[PDB]
Amino acid sequence: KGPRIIVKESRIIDVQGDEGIILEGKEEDGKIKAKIIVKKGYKFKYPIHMCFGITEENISQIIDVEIILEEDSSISLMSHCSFPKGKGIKHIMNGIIKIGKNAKFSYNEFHYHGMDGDILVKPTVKVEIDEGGIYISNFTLTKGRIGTLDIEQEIIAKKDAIIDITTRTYAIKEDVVKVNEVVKLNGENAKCIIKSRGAAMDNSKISLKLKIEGNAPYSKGHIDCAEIVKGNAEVESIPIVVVRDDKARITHEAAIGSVDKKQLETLMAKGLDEDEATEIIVKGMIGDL
Amino acid sequence: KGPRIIVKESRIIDVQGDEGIILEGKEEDGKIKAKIIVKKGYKFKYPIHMCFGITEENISQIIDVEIILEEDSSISLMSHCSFPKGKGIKHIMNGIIKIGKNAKFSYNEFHYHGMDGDILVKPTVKVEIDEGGIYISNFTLTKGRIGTLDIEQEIIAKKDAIIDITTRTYAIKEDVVKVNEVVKLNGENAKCIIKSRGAAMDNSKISLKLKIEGNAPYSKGHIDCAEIVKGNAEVESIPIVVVRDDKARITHEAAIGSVDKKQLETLMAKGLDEDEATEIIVKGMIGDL
Amino acid sequence: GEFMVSIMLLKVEDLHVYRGNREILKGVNLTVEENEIHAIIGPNGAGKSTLAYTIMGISGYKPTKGRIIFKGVDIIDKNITERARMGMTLAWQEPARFEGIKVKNYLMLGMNEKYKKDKEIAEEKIREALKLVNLDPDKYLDRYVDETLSGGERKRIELASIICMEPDLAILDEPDSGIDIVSFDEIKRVFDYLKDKGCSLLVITHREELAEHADRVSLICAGEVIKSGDPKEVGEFYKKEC
Amino acid sequence: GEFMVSIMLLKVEDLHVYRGNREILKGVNLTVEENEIHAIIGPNGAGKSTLAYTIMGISGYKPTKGRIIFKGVDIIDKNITERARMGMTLAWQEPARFEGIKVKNYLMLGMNEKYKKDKEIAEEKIREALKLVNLDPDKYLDRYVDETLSGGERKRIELASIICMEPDLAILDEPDSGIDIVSFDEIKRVFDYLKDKGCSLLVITHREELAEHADRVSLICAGEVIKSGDPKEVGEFYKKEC
Repeated sequence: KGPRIIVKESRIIDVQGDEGIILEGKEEDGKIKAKIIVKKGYKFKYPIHMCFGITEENISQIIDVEIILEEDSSISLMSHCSFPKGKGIKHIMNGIIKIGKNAKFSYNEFHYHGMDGDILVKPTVKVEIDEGGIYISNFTLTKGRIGTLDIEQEIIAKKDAIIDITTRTYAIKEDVVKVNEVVKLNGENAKCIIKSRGAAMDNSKISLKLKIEGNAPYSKGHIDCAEIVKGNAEVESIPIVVVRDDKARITHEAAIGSVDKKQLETLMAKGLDEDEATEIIVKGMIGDL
Repeated sequence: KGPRIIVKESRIIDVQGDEGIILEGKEEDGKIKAKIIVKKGYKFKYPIHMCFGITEENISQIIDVEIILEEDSSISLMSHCSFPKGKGIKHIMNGIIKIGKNAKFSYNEFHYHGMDGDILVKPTVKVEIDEGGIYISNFTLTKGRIGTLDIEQEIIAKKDAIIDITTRTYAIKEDVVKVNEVVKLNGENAKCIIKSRGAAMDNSKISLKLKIEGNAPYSKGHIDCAEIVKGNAEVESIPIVVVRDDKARITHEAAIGSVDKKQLETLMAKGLDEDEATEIIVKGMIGDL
Repeated sequence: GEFMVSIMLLKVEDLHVYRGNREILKGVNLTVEENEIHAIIGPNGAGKSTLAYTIMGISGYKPTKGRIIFKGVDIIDKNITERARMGMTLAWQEPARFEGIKVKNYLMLGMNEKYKKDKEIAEEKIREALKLVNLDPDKYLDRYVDETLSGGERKRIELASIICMEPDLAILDEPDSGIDIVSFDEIKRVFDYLKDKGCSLLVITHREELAEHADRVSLICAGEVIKSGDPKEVGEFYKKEC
Repeated sequence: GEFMVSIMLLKVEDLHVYRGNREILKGVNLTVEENEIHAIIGPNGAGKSTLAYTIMGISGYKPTKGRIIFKGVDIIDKNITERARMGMTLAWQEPARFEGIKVKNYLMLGMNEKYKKDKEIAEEKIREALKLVNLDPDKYLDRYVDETLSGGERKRIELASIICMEPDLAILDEPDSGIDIVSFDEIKRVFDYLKDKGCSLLVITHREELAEHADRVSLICAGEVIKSGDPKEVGEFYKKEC
């Protein structure tokens, strides 16, 4: 009923792949070894699923996956994580993504957690993009307590590639959010956008290190970071820009701290109080509205 | 004829200070020990001078200066560096600046160099600002070969302080520009702006690390960085923002790489060719135009 | 004094507002009456925006001398929320962009209790407000009021918000700027609709052609109300004496 | 065809300009004659800006079908600089800010050869241009054309640049927007001054009121010129048929 990879606890429940989309999977050394292969020319309009459920205490869900997209192929992967018990959970994903000439990969991961913060979500994604390839990535963790989020991504792009990486987070209690993304525009005319949106409350700790290297002529990039601070939350925003070509151009923009005064005052001129207005802004920021 | 500190080679030539502005100076262990004291209430409208000339080969002009401004005082320091020979030169300034309650200090350093790049300009400035204090700093190196610029600044600000730090550079040949500035807004309503403007040509290497910590309620900050890349120049822009209060807000904007397309095309619509238009933008960027 | 105050919605008495070391408003005497489109004209730097922000209670626009009376109450200790809950609202010249707030939800914020009261009526008012500002309701209802919109789309959505709100006093800072206005008949269609509902509009503008469509016009020059009365009368004076 | 081309400054023949997958201009037939103020009206998304950028040769505005003839020459292989050196210029709607370029030096860029050469005559032309756009020359000559200026100051300086340049063709994208215009008499004063000098203006606008002061008006709707000719007639058609 759809090319999906189901993982309940640290075991593979199902491994089904359709025509033109090879889905392999096995369990070795306590880790799950998956391999997704999108065949040359296959452009799938329906999204592939990857469900991860954890209800047992002290589970180490380690998954090593390799996603290969051949020339002119297309696929969208929708990862769903449901960790409601959250006592000793550890979801670790180590991925190697290889996007072929004029191929298109889109990844969307959504998390639904309970109110226990003993969860460690640790994705490491290495992405290699060939001439004309496209990579779209989205990580959303706005439901329940995050626990400790540790994202690491490194993308190497060739001629005419397009990269769009986004992160939406809602950190509460003693949540820790760590984001480290590097995009290297190593081919002519390769374009990138790294976007970060989020709200940090109570005693949360946010670190956002987002980087773009404009190493080739006509490579363009933009880093956009916005993070609301409420309570005793602490935020660190480190957006690095490296330029090694006189025909490359990268820009960045960030706003960190309290909500924009004009936004707040515009909503208060509608009759909303400061707390209702802030709540509207924060909900819109985290993708609730 | 003016409170000035003249240093030709590694020796003090003159040390003269007026009423309410104590200028002390001596030579110890190969370094110059200066001490400037602005008396409580003295608001000088005329700028203090500090000339540094180097014409000899292998000169190590090391100056340790302490600038103290007492409550409600005001002063502007105009440091001038003339290094035309530039073989084996080393200008090192280590400064401790203490700005009292409602005091105002302004520093402007201009450099005029020759075409050989064996110069090391290394300013380290520790600044402590009391309630209501003001610090304005400007380093300009756009004449001749920079050589190696290594700026380090750390500013600690209390209630209602205002900080404005700027850097204008023009790097050519194998020039190295290193800028590391940290501003900690540790008092309520402390405000800061860190601005960097410059053009890098030939085989120059630029590293700009600019940081603002919004640690107190109502502290506001902005980092503005703009750097033109021409030839085989390489630029790294690392603008860090830390926020540790829910009533603090810091923003940052940066543009690195080739000249803005709209700016270039606007000048070309005036009849200027791409090279004349780029030259105009670069000259305006470095403060020549 | 106390003459004709019973038919006055807003009364600004000898208002002095300082922005830093400069005094922007140097004794503003202005009144807004019930059912009136009262326009304010003046050059750049006259204090038009400062006055609009001081009435609304925007932070950093605190009077040093004078008083602002709205609905008989001196609103000196009232915040933006409290002034808005009395029927006063402000439409900024560049309406703020918001991350993740849809048009359909944005237009419900501050909406009049006559329409908010019932779901079917609130959904109908949102369609007539968007249709009044020449926007296709089905093309915009699920769009975000973020940077993605054009300046004209976002400012038309802001005029639609004023319609849904139907305030007793609507302060409009430069309502015809940034909307890609076809003609003054487009803005007059909205102005008359609000006027027929019982709203008073305090239209802030620098464009004399726009103020001619108002009932009364007050010329503010260097923080003071120089001439006030007929639109063509004070309007022509403004073009000549500037 | 070749009829009346000898009195034509600009001739756009069946122009098709694509911006991505969308065709913005779908066969534009437009002409600008000598000593004429020809206005272009149209709604948002009609292709007004695209057309102005395609004539000037802005990168990313390349025609797929059609030709642009200026001064009898097909400028298909000419760049922005080469088109500007033939006497064609563009004033953007939001004039670009520049780090460290003073107003006095900015207004010398592209200055007409009849002023540019003599220094005391070129410096007098700057004063006349800044005084025409209601800016005090001594208050602005040493100011930078950077972010520090207001949008109104920067756009008035851009209007003064068009005056110093005195082009054969001046393409003006929304000249009355963002300048804090007191009345159309302010912009007409500038338009008539350029017209008397021998300039042709290709005024791009969405405001029908601004187009009525032009000699000829062309209505662009969805990348095509629907009606053209009399300003009041085509203008009334635009307000009605939209």
